[PDB]
Amino acid sequence: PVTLAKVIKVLGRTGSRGGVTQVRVEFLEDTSRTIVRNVKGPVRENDILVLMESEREARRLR
Amino acid sequence: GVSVRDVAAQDFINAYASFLQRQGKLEVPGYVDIVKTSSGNEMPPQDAEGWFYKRAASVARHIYMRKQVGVGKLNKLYGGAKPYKHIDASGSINRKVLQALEKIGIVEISPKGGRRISENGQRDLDRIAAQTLE
Amino acid sequence: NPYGLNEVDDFASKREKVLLGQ
Amino acid sequence: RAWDLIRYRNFRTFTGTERIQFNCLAVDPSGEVVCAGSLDNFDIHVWSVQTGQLLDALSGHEGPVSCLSFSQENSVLASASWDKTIRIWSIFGRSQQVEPIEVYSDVLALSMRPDGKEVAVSTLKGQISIFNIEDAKQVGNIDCRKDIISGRFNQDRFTAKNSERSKFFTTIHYSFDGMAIVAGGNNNSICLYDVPNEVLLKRFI
Amino acid sequence: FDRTAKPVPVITSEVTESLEDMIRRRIQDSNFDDLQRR
Amino acid sequence: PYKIFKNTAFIKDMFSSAMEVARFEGAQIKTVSGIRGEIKRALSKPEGH
Amino acid sequence: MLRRQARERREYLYRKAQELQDSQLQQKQVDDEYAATSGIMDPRIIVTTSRDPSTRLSQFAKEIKLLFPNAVRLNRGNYVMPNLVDACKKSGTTDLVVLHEHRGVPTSLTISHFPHGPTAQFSLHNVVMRHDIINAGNQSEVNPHLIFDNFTTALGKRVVCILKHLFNAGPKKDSERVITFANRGDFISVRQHVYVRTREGVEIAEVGPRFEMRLFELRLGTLENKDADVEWQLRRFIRTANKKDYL
Amino acid sequence: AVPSVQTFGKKKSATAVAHVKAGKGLIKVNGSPITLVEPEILRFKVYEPLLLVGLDKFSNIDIRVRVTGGGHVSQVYAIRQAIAKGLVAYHQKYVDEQSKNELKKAFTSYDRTLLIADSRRPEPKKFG
Amino acid sequence: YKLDVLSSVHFVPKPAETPTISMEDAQPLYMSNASSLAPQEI
Amino acid sequence: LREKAKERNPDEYYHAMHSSMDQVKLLK
Amino acid sequence: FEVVEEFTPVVLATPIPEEVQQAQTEIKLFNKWSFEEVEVKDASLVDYVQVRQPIFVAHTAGRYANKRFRKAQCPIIERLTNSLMMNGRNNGKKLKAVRIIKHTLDIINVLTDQNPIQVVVDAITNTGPREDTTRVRRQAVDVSPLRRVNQAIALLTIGAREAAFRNIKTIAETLAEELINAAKGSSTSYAIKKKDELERVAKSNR
Amino acid sequence: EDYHKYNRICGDIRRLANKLSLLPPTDPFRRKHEQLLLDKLYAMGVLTTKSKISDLENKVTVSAICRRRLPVIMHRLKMAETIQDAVKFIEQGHVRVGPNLINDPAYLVTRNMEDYVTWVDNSKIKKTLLRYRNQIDDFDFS
RNA sequence: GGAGCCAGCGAGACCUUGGCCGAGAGGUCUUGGAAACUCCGUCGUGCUGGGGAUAGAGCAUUGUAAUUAUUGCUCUUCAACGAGGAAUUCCUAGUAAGCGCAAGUCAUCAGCUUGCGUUGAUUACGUCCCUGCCCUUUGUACACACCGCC
Ligand SMILES: [Mg+2]
Ligand SMILES: [Mg+2]
Repeated sequence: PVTLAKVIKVLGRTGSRGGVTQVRVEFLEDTSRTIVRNVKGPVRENDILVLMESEREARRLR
Repeated sequence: GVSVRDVAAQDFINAYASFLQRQGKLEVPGYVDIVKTSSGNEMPPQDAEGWFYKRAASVARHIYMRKQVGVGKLNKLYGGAKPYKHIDASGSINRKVLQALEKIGIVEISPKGGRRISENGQRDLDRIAAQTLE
Repeated sequence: NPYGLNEVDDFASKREKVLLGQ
Repeated sequence: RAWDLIRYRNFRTFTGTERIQFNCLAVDPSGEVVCAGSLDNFDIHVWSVQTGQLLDALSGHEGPVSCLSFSQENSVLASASWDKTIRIWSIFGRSQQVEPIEVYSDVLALSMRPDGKEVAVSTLKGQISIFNIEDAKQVGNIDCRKDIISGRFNQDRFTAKNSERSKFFTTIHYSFDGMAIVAGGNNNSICLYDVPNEVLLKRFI
Repeated sequence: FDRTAKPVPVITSEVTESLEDMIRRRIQDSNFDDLQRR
Repeated sequence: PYKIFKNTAFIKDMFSSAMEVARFEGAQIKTVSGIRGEIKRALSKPEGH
Repeated sequence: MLRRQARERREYLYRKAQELQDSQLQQKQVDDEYAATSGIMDPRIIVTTSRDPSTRLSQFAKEIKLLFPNAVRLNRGNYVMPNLVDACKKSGTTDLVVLHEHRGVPTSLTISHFPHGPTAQFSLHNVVMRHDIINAGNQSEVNPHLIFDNFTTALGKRVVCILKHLFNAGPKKDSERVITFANRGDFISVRQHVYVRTREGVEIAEVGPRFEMRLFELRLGTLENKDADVEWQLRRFIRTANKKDYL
Repeated sequence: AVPSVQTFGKKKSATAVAHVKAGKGLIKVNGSPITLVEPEILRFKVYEPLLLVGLDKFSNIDIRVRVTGGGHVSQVYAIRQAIAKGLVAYHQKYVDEQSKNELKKAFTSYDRTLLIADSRRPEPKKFG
Repeated sequence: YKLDVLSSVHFVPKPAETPTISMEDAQPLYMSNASSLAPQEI
Repeated sequence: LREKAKERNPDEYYHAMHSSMDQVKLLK
Repeated sequence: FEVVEEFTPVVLATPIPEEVQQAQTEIKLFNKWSFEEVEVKDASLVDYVQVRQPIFVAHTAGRYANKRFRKAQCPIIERLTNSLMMNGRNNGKKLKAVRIIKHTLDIINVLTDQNPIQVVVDAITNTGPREDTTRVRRQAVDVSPLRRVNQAIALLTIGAREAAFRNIKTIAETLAEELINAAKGSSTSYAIKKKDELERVAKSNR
Repeated sequence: EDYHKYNRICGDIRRLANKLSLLPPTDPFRRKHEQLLLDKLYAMGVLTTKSKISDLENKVTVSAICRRRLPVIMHRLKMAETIQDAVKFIEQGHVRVGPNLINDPAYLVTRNMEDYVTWVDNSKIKKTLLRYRNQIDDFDFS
């Protein structure tokens, strides 16, 4: 199974590696639940991303 | 009411080329099977039987579009790229075609040089133009 | 010009006639 | 000049290097950047409110800048001119971008929707044209020439109907609800328009 | 035969040495021809 | 001369080979009219031009 | 707009004439184009090339970009010269640099000062680009110190004025980077060096590039205006050209 | 005189002059009908105003378009711009302004380039 | 004024012991001078 | 002539603005 | 109840084909494929696979490179056409790309009665990778939906191009085959293989 | 033709600079005040170029003010062949300076507004221009 | 192989519209002073109808006085080249790239320089995580707010 999460804020000054953006996303199934994730492509707020794993917490990648 | 410009260029030339082939009155030189129409080309036209009449189909329409036309204009008109040189088309074939058409009466020697679309030819071209539309 | 030409505009005219004279 | 209204004092004054005459002003919602325009320079002067120094000048207009306005939310700056064009400036950020949109005639007034997603502008032809800022495409237009009322001047040797003195609006503004625009000009009429339907709600003498 | 135009110079070591001495001498005195704020 | 493009022009019969031209690069030349000129470079084809 | 440029060009052609007369009367300061912004507004430079540039000319253009602190490199793909000058004047640039080449060898360099000139054209000789240097490393992009040597004549001062304002005003006193333009028989040698002050002198290391630049045309207008009045031009077919010096 | 209007459409070097007068729905480009415009692949592009606003509006008018300059694609865009411009100008000069407003609204809603010159003037995206 | 009149598109009006009343005040009446000074100034 | 072409005001107005072979010659 | 805007039959002095009239009725790609029934199956890909605006032909002369995200509003078919022309010899030749896409859509219709535009949408949705790896070794990261669309278009076009580079198959038929297989989700399509491999490598470094 | 009003302007400028000549040279107000006069005359267009005080004393003349008059300026711009004719269009309302039309001949245009002068968009006078050039575009209404 | 066709720069006898010969190159008699691209066809994964180097035989042009070269055309002959290692250079919109046309306008350039027009993208437009180059560590800065001894 796979979950969908809508981006709510594109975190900056996160020290992430080049080409990686740390985002925070609200799950569509449960709007309240928030998870911080790492994204590779260009991203903005109000955008939906796919999470196969909903348990891992984003750790910055240097 | 119908005119050559009202018909597609490709459709008109193929239709009137067939009529010229069907008519059988267009004089065709012997050397058609052994010529390539330019220096820029490499091998003779594939449709050996009918390219000459369809060559006559093209120029006759040009003479309709432009009132006065000469062998030089046709040479540049059918010329193509080869550094590049842009060699003009073979003079002999265009001259033979223009002579061939005016035998049928499709064209005739324009004033101040060149070939004009004969009024009999103008009606003839309009005739096949209506034929394609209908 | 009825009321004369400005100092910039006198200068350009003088240049034009010289070139025209040439 | 910047005025602190709680203590009623001019705590700052800004000026150009060569004393440029200013006609229009817009201010950042954050209250940290102030931009002014002129009829003689074709350039937008930018200052820092805290420092009073000239950050830089936004160039790109061929025409005198008639009006300026910052978005209340998106903080984008929209500038219009007699250059028959409108430019959207993304001054804030590491990289700055300019999006020019061309218009039928000289822009006299510009208003910013409170949401900051749209921009309406008044042109010399008597047209209120609304454009989408993010997409930079037109979304609506309102005709103005007929609704305007202009009276023949006693010195005018002409009929008012033939007169072209003022059949455009020199000032416009949205409603805070965002479904209406109030427009005025060098005329005896104030017209209140409904943006979504592009109709005249009422006219005032 | 004569030549119309000035011949193109060559940067030989002696010219390089002479040029470098002038550069060094200028900076010894800090005699710099640079624009300044007015 | 045999090819003239405004001031620039190509000349022949002054030299037999481009090798001869190579030395005389830089020399003055003038016409009977008195137009002062210059040898720019030897043309590869034909020799001497 | 077209009435702006026409009117301002007429004012400029007059202003240079008055300045020329005033100088001649003085014969019996900073030039007018640069006097307004001299030391007030830091120069804004665009460096570009001819259509379909070779790889080297792009490399050389990049090196020229590094030479001037406030230079930006712009690709000239199909750009039309009136459009190029007009578009740059919109952006507020101060100067435009255009480079030409021959089989990947830089041959020319032209500088035009906006919004109304002058335009200076130069020929490049013995050009050596830093890409010919192995393990060279990166440049320092502080504001250089400037050294101009052996510029005496009025034309020499003019060339000094054009080249001076390509750089920012007020370099720090201890900036390690120095750019020198040395005149030697009208062939201006351009060198770039990084120095260190030693206890008994100063030692300098060149960063490059090396190239000799000679003026041959100077017109009163933007590089587009081919009809612009020529302030000065180089005559070569004159009998004294082989030994005549101008700068 | 016969009511008529003249408009221009420009794309790069291609310029098209459209004359729109009272007529019986006859549309020609360069003295040939709009159906024979080439490239055929882009033919529909030049058809594209005709369908958007409806052919009934055209049945009462004659449109003649002459194109010079530029390439095939730029010429196609010059033609479509000229057709739309002459259309709207005609309904202004000799028809109500309400129809004009509807025409402008439809064209601009779909693509504003039909009515605007699309000029990619150089922009130095790099600051400085 | 006269130059402004001649160069103005629109109408330009002409510019205009005993105790004297101040018709207009730079600051509101209830406001005090002491309240107008910042703590740093004091 | 080039400057005259260059510096032409498009807006200028002047009031002038408003305004057998042998047999053929005899006929005309 | 009826509303009638036309009381006279419309006959134009210049003859217009009846097919052009039926196109007057509805906007239809190449007069031959409609945008009414097409929907993006995956919710995430919505707002970035733009098919709501119907277009006769791929060319639009639009300005989509100026800001960061106009590419989303560009029609998906036009993005495909832009992606087909490549390799230098084909650069700048968008008309050939238009011819190729029309022929491919015809093939897709012939082999599968479904709508080729729907097939293309399904292929883009299926072949879009859902996570990727970034070098630190490798670490697994998410992928933005615009990057998903971008990798989908690039992978499909590259696979079709490479398949027919030196093969009897022409570009059009191999593109149609790749699109059909990607829509099916079968491993036969090269893009699906690459997507699965990328996701697998991300899973390993998860 | 009566020039009493401009003659008043010229002298009034002269009296102002004279009395400024009477003040101490080092007075900041004097130097400040003068620079506003030099700027104002420059802005009006009376001065083609920036000048000094003694230049204001002699440069200012009736002809300079009249040259700035709108009837005169369109003649230099070749809009009208003759001045009386130029007075006619402005009184005939076919002329606009910037976004505002001016029906008064006595208006002088400043240096900045000197160039925005043109015809009103719907003027029949402008159509006759574009019709001869065959560049009349009915969409622009002109 | 046929047809269909669209540009903008450019002007100090020789050019030329037109007719007649030749398959072509090219001759002879007279008048005035663009490609790429689009449509329909043939071909076809085979160093093949891709590639045109070398070589042979002819048909012509230009001088010049030689059987000398020179520049074209016809046929036959049919090579390397099958996407390029280590490495390395550049590049963000009318941009990369493809395509042809024109002038040689005192420097540089002669199939090289410059200019002109035509077709026209993918990606990114976010970051100081790595590299490199810099700024600050007396607010000095006119209100409010934020800060508080490298
Ligand atoms: Mg290129
Ligand atoms: Mg080149």
